Amino acid sequence: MKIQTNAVNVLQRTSAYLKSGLLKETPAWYNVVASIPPSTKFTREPRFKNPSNGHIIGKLVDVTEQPHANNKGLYKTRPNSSDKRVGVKRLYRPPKLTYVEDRLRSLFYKQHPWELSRPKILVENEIGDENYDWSHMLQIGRPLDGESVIQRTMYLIKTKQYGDMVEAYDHARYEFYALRMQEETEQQVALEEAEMFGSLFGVSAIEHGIQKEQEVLDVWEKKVVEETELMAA
Amino acid sequence: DSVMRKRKKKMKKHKLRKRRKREKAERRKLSQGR
Amino acid sequence: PPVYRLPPLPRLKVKKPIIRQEANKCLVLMSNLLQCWSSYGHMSPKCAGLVTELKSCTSESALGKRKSNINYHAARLYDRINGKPHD
Amino acid sequence: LGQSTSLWRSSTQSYIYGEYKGIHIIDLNQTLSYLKRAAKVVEGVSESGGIILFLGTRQGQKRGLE
Amino acid sequence: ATLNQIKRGSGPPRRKKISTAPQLDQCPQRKGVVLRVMVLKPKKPNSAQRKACRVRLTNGNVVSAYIPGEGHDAQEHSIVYVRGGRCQDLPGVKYHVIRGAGDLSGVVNRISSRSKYGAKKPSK
Amino acid sequence: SLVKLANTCAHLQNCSKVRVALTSIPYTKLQLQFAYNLYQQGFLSSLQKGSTMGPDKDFVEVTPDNISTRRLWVGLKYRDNKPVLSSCKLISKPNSRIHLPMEDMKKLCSGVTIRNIKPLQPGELILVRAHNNIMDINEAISKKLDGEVLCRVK
RNA sequence: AAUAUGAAUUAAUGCGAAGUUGAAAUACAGUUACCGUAGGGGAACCUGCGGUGGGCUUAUAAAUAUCUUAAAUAUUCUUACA
RNA sequence: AGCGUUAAUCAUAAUGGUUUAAAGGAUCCGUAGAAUGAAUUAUAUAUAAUUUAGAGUUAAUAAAAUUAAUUAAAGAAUUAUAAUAGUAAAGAUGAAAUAAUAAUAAUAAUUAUAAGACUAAUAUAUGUGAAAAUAUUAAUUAAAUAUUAACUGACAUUGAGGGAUUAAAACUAGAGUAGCGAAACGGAUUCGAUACCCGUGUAGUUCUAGUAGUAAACUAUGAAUACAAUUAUUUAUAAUAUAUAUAUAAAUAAUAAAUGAAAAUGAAAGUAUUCCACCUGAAGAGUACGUUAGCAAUAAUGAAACUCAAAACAAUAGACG
Ligand SMILES: [Mg+2]
Ligand SMILES: [Mg+2]
Ligand SMILES: [Mg+2]
Ligand SMILES: [Mg+2]
Ligand SMILES: [Mg+2]
Ligand SMILES: [Mg+2]
Ligand SMILES: [Mg+2]
Ligand SMILES: [Mg+2]
Ligand SMILES: [Mg+2]
Ligand SMILES: [Mg+2]
Ligand SMILES: [Mg+2]
Ligand SMILES: [Mg+2]
Ligand SMILES: [Mg+2]
Ligand SMILES: [Mg+2]
Ligand SMILES: [Mg+2]
Ligand SMILES: [Mg+2]
Ligand SMILES: [Mg+2]
Ligand SMILES: [Mg+2]
Ligand SMILES: [Mg+2]
Ligand SMILES: [Mg+2]
Ligand SMILES: [Mg+2]
Ligand SMILES: [Mg+2]
Ligand SMILES: [Mg+2]
Ligand SMILES: [Mg+2]
Ligand SMILES: [Mg+2]
Ligand SMILES: [Mg+2]
Ligand SMILES: [Mg+2]
Ligand SMILES: [Mg+2]
Ligand SMILES: [Mg+2]
Ligand SMILES: [Mg+2]
Ligand SMILES: [Mg+2]
Ligand SMILES: [Mg+2]
Repeated sequence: MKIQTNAVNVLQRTSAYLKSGLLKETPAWYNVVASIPPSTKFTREPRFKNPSNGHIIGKLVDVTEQPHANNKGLYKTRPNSSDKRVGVKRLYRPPKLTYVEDRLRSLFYKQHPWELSRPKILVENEIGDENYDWSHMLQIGRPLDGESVIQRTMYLIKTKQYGDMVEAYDHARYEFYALRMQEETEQQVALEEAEMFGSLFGVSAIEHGIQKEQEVLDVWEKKVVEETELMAA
Repeated sequence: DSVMRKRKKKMKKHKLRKRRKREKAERRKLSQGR
Repeated sequence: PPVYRLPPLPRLKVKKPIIRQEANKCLVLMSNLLQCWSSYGHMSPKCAGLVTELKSCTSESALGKRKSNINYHAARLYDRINGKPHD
Repeated sequence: LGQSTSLWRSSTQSYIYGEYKGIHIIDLNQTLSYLKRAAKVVEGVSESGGIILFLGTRQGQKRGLE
Repeated sequence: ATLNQIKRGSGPPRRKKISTAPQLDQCPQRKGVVLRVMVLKPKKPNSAQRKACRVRLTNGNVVSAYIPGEGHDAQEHSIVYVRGGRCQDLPGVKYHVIRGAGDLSGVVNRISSRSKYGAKKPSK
Repeated sequence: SLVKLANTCAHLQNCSKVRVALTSIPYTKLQLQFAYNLYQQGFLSSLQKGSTMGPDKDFVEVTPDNISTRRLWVGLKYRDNKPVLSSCKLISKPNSRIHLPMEDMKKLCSGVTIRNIKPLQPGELILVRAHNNIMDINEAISKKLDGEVLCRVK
């Protein structure tokens, strides 16, 4: 798609018309558009930092900047093949955003498959409003999950209570586990209490599941009989 | 050259070949001893 | 595995969408009867009810009972589902 | 959340912040500034008594558009 | 079309007109003697009976010359002057006998365009 | 070299066509001079030395250790949906190199076709090499330098 | 020795005239057409051998799809609430 | 006081082109080039001394088993001959016949010998080769990729003339000859049938040594270098903490821009630079004459007269099949 001249040069085209006398009366938008000009400078702008990491895009490590011996003990005395190629496309193609937390997230859900079954609302509430002190895991607006663990790990890393990342992660995991156990106990005891004081639940979860299975089975059975009849004949 | 245009050339070439075939004995006579 | 991307086509459509219906009941009964008559001689009373059932089925007409919108979806969704590069 | 890495019009390169989850992510400070500029022009034509026309062919958009 | 190629003989083809009347030998007219005088059938699609003639010029080469005007006066030996026109419908005749001069007489009772034929001014 | 200069001109044109902001060029003296001249006339927004990978923030001295990887980064320029540096046709091509006296250059400036050069235009810039120093043709005339008519930007 | 003109007889080719014999080519042109080459035939042509597409990219399904508070809660909300 | 006309001269488009309209050499190699060609500094476009980015050399480490030439093997079938038992048709075609078919005992079947020539799958000619080409196996000799390390220090690009290789057919020798198959003969088909179909089937197709140097030798697109916006596929390289998601290249497929008569081209048919080849209306003509080369067929070179205002391409809408 070619860069369209005629979408942004509107006021100029109308100004010409007004000058001529093709237009008797000025549009409502004319003064407003004059006041607030369009961009009209549709450039490819280069980028020098990856925002997520903070790696430098533009720079090249020199031969003089690498004085000491390489892996396999060879001193770099020349530019290599890649150091001669003009790496301009890297300045322009947008950076792949990388986070240390992503790896931790991946690890957590590998270690805890059934944490995936806990449903996750992705529809954000005000991201600016929140204010979580990761001294502890249990934040108010946020629920208990692997995310909270990871945030705790990051906090530990920052504060240097656990200098190592792995140890901090383990600690966060252990904090999480206790909380989870407590949550589990809460629900069961609440259920027990309800049972004791004459509460009545019409459909339990397992009963519901059985009912759901039953309809499917009924559907299958009629179909299966028809298929058997088909096969016979 | 389209195929149609080529066909005129082909025809010409065929005619030439025919002429050569006709004038073989005559050509032989002309060639030897002069 | 080996993916196969098509070129830009004029119109994605199947030329004959099958709407694989179930086979006819009357025909089935007739086949069953035929199978029974292969055994048990010509017309023994093992297939006494089967013949009656067939007759009941094929009383009003020779067959008892008398399309898939598939190329209404292909046509709809071709432009989306393309990996056609931008304009 | 921009379209996708494979559905990229490179004309829009300046606006995009980076890529993540196989999706281009739109620079949001830029978005903000453009929105403000747009908002100001919308205000101006309304003040002048111009005819503003909101066009939205997608499914759920109707009620909010109205 | 490279600069070197241009230097060693290459460029636009200079369109040096070409001689419409080669047998005339780079001169306005030539005298000739008629050999025979014909009536030619024109090309498709236009039909008439064109009063052409064959003429041996003074330079030597023989030429099929057209004879314009109504009725003409040309035998098998007449002195005739040839000029470099072309009868367009008759193929293979690229000349005109100029009509006022020689044994070819001026075309009779000609009122319009008299100098184009032999016709003198009638003089009231 | 003149072939190099032509290549950089072509590259500049290409970059103008697609609207890139910041563009690399080979790091030679002639090329650098040319770039500086463009900058001063006002065709480039920026001019800075750097690596093959990008423009340099700090100063890095150029040596045999670097030279092969060294590069000249150049900012292009746009206004009202139109690029400033539209064209970069050179005049003295490698095969037919042309060297004008001061009179010929003056004539060119004042709207006279010379040696099959279209005489220089309203918003144009003809660069002229004179003793391994690139100048504007007007500047060369003022100084009175018989020189090679290098190239033409518009 | 080279050049020019002439030569009985003879060949090619052009233009006109639309006669005869076929119907080779253009559509799957009724045996795909053309390139090179070889042999054959009144004439277009026919046949062998390899090549080419300037002919077939003209390309277009063996079918089945899933469970959480269906509402006193969602659906209403017009700068309110907080 | 000339006006016409004829004969002439100058102007009137190269501020051109060659996939499909005239026009890329079959391909590479390489000589001349009064063709073009990196970096820095200093001398008064050159010299000089320094550079390593082009172009090379040799290692090391990965890969790959391809292309030549040569030698040695494998295989399904085919035809022919013979035997076995067995019975009247067999083979062919649109349907039929003719024939080294068959009551001399065939065809089909089962065996057993021989002979040539071909190479099913894998296969995409993917890839590899300068192009012609090139897929049964093995061996030999030759050449080949990438990245590193070191070295050379512009040694390069292109390439008139020249040189070498160059499908199929053809030719000259000497072998070979199953199948196929120009020609020829015969049978059909048809008004006719010097054809299309069928049958005998010679040159030829095969090898060895040569000649010759052309093809729709086509991507109908000469080679080289610098550059320009995306996506998807594979392939290889490196890192990653061997299987992940990343950075590179390379190819292939869709495009942006740009170019374009359009069809469409898409890292070139774009933006530029260099070098070579070639074109300048159609017919006549790649013809004649001449010359060179060839055993020859022929190949290259390559005119003019005569005659027209035509001739050609992309696309459009019909009609037609
Ligand atoms: Mg476009
Ligand atoms: Mg052509
Ligand atoms: Mg008069
Ligand atoms: Mg003599
Ligand atoms: Mg004679
Ligand atoms: Mg007839
Ligand atoms: Mg016919
Ligand atoms: Mg047919
Ligand atoms: Mg026909
Ligand atoms: Mg045909
Ligand atoms: Mg035919
Ligand atoms: Mg024949
Ligand atoms: Mg053939
Ligand atoms: Mg072959
Ligand atoms: Mg071929
Ligand atoms: Mg065709
Ligand atoms: Mg086609
Ligand atoms: Mg001129
Ligand atoms: Mg070629
Ligand atoms: Mg070369
Ligand atoms: Mg090549
Ligand atoms: Mg095979
Ligand atoms: Mg032989
Ligand atoms: Mg035959
Ligand atoms: Mg042979
Ligand atoms: Mg040879
Ligand atoms: Mg030939
Ligand atoms: Mg050719
Ligand atoms: Mg394509
Ligand atoms: Mg162009
Ligand atoms: Mg073109
Ligand atoms: Mg010849």
